[PDB]
Amino acid sequence: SMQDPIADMLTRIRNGQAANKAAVTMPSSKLKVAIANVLKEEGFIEDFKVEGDTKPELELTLKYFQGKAVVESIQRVSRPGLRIYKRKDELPKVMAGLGIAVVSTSKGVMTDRAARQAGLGGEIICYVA
Amino acid sequence: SLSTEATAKIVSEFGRDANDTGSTEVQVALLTAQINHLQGHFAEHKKDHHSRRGLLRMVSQRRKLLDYLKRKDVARYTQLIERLGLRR
Amino acid sequence: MLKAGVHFGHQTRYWNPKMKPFIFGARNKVHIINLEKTVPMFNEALAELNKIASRKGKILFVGTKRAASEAVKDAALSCDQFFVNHRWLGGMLTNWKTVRQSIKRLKDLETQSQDGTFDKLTKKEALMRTRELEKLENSLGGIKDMGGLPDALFVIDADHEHIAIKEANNLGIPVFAIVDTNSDPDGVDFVIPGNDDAIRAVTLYLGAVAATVREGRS
RNA sequence: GUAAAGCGCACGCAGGCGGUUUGUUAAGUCAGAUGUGAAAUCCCCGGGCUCAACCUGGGAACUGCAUCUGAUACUGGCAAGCUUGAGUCUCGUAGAGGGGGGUAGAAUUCCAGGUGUAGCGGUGAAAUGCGUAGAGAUCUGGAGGAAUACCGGUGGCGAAGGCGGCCCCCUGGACGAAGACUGACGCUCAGGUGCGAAAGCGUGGGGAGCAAACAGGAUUAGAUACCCUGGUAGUCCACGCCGUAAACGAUGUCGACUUGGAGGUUGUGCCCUUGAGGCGUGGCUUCCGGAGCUAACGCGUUAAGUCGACCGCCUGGGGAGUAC
Ligand SMILES: CN[C@@H]1[C@@H](O)[C@@H](O[C@@H]2[C@@H](O)[C@H](O[C@H]3O[C@H](CN)CC[C@H]3N)[C@@H](N)C[C@H]2N)OC[C@]1(C)O
Ligand SMILES: CN[C@@H]1[C@@H](O)[C@@H](O[C@@H]2[C@@H](O)[C@H](O[C@H]3O[C@H](CN)CC[C@H]3N)[C@@H](N)C[C@H]2N)OC[C@]1(C)O
Ligand SMILES: [Mg+2]
Ligand SMILES: [Mg+2]
Ligand SMILES: [Mg+2]
Ligand SMILES: [Mg+2]
Ligand SMILES: [Mg+2]
Ligand SMILES: [Mg+2]
Ligand SMILES: [Mg+2]
Ligand SMILES: [Mg+2]
Ligand SMILES: [Mg+2]
Repeated sequence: SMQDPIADMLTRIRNGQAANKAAVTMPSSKLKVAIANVLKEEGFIEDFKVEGDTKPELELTLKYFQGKAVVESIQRVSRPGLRIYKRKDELPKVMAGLGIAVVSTSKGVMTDRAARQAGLGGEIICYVA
Repeated sequence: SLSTEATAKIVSEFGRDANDTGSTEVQVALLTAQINHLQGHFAEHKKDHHSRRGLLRMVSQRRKLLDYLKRKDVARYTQLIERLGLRR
Repeated sequence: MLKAGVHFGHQTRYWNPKMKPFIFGARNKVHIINLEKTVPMFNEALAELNKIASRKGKILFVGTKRAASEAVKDAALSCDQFFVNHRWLGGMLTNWKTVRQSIKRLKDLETQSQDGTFDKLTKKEALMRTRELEKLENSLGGIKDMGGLPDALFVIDADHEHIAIKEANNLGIPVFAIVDTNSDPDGVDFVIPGNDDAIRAVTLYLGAVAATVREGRS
């Protein structure tokens, strides 16, 4: 069963990028949104909109540069049954910098680069390059 | 399965109100019925392993319910056991 | 839309999830081509032909299928273009070096038939070498005069002529083909969603592209 | 999946993992600081012996633990919900699903009598064998046990093993339809419990056909076989034991994503239903196959593709799944 909602969101994105799917939907949630946000603010998805009133959705549109998708590689990290918490000086550098590491800090869900400078650490989430 | 007459009947005696076959208490009771009633059948034949497999499921589920009831309301749980004389 | 309203979709329901994007809508046991999105491809594609066609653009028209065949000989020849409507030889594009040798053989053979150059040996040898030209011209003829790979390539259907396209893109040769439902667009770099056949559709674009090509020649 | 490796299959305690919202808490988590983490090593910068090895000043490091002060996204606790997960109720549908008891017809064999006469049976030929004490064939009647032709399928049910005449009784699951109901009660599961083809074992029944053993007859160089004539266990039944199999999809279970084509089975909705017809919307199931995966063969929305939760197992061949 859905023991890990995040993984689904992540997997759904890449599965689409390959199927050239315009966008993708799914049941939204606080975290799901936050993550999707950083994905847009960082340049991996055109935009996104959570539909549904009582039952929230998430119109997440996949972005594509040229003859290929923007998301070349995206995987989970701090998955359940095996969490991962790094220090303000442990934050990993995805794709030597050309990538991003979504980390949940005590100040919100930001990126490794951002969080690092801010001087705060947190729990990684994925390595969207 | 169980007889509609006996079904609705028991559904009311434990139903939190009028027509609510969803209530936990109801289920437990509804199950216990088919349970104590089926034993008679199982007392005979015995080798009806296939039908036995089902019986056990009702048991396990009943347990998973009674346990839940207690984990979310030690009150109803304790009282529920009474009218059903279960869990020793 | 004018002549456009004379071919629409085709191919019952075998289709291909790749053409789906260019497909209009299904009906009477068969989907139709979304001409509405085909119009842009109609011009845009040809707009790229006149360009390189400006300098004796080596435009190779491909169409082995029965219908197109008897047509390509005209339209594809009624301008500085090349036509191929008889069993696309294996490698006549990529294996030119070896294939051209065949063309030369065909050349001299013509000179023989030309004047008193074929009058040799009894009717035996005559017929022996005469029939040789026939077949040789059927395949090489429509390209005999081209001592160099084509600048472009316009094939009718991207299916029956699959071999042709495969070589082109392999050598880096822009291909323009009419892909419809049961066609594979991944190959051709210039999509032309239109009836793979249709006596009208075939001639329509054939002459249509011809002009846009002859015009580019200043 | 085929190289070593998915427990034969289920239920399930501990354990691991847990949909969604608000609040709350601040334990994990992150930040700061303070202790402490011996000196020496190591490392960086710099000194001293002619250099080097070596010696030395300072710092870094000692990624560890504890306390104090914060931060609150995420995980955890608590409070309150919610409904898509899971489950309940109502009405049906298809089914070789299971346990029990009946009962029908086809055939085999055997017994009894009629008719009838020199063969029958068998093989590649034969022979053993059965026949004038009358077989075989044919007919009539009776006894008995085992299994259900056709329907029957590229079909259905089941967790697995497996499950076929028909009728009844007891009983499990699955699926659909509208709604109504509980409110995460879930997923997996070491150990554990139960189910387990055939063969085998115990007691007691049964015993037609088939048939290890065994006995003849052939074959052959031999023939402790294949073939033939016989035939005991057993095969059948009841209750108990035994737990293995190429227990095989050689592919663990739950959930979510990912182009298509063709065929079967089963529920429901809607249609000029005028009809087979056609148009939807669920379950299960075959064949082909794209991307991708793979060492290849091939798998391919029922994955061996893309991912997550949990468990099981592999670590060269022989010795050995043997010894103890
Ligand atoms: C008469 N046809 C039946 C059909 O009605 C249906 O019936 C079976 C029935 O035959 C079974 O009974 C069978 O098995 C019993 C032991 N388990 C002993 C009696 C025997 N007939 C029942 N246990 C289950 C029904 N669904 O499935 C099997 C069948 C043979 O096709
Ligand atoms: C894609 N192949 C399909 C195969 O999957 C199957 O499809 C059935 C289809 O026949 C049924 O259709 C049935 O119900 C229709 C009204 N709803 C009328 C036709 C009837 N056969 C559908 N209800 C369910 C599909 N899975 O049978 C037909 C087919 C062409 O071979
Ligand atoms: Mg092997
Ligand atoms: Mg193996
Ligand atoms: Mg298995
Ligand atoms: Mg020290
Ligand atoms: Mg919390
Ligand atoms: Mg099944
Ligand atoms: Mg047995
Ligand atoms: Mg016995
Ligand atoms: Mg396949």
